[PDB]
Amino acid sequence: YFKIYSKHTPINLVRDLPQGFSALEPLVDLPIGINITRFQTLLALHRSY
Amino acid sequence: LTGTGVLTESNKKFLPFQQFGRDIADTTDAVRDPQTLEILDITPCSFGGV
Ligand SMILES: *[C@@H]1O[C@H](CO)[C@@H](O)[C@H](O)[C@H]1NC(C)=O
Ligand SMILES: *[C@@H]1O[C@H](CO)[C@@H](O)[C@H](O)[C@H]1NC(C)=O
Repeated sequence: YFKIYSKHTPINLVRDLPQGFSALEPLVDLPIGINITRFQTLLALHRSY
Repeated sequence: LTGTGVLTESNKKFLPFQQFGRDIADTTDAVRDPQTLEILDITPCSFGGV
């Protein structure tokens, strides 16, 4: 069971994420059961001219 | 859920993912209607000693 949680909260600090408490509601349960051991972050770059 | 009780229309705020609800420890007091979206409230009906 792939429990995905998300909580979009606005903030005015750029770095050094502030303290406090927040909740995380389950988004959607994904059907899983395969073997996963390595997570890879995939970002997006903005090619200019 | 299964059993006996009073089904009332409370004002609890049930989140979309939430389905059931307990009170203190494994005592269900409010559920969600399977067909519709309205929120019920399972309340134990009148009891007491004579
Ligand atoms: C998943 O694959 C890795 C890769 O070698 C292995 O070490 C691990 O035991 C595997 N886990 C399961 C549950 O198959
Ligand atoms: C389920 O069926 C009942 C039958 O009248 C209907 O009132 C209700 O709106 C239906 N629920 C959904 C989610 O379609």
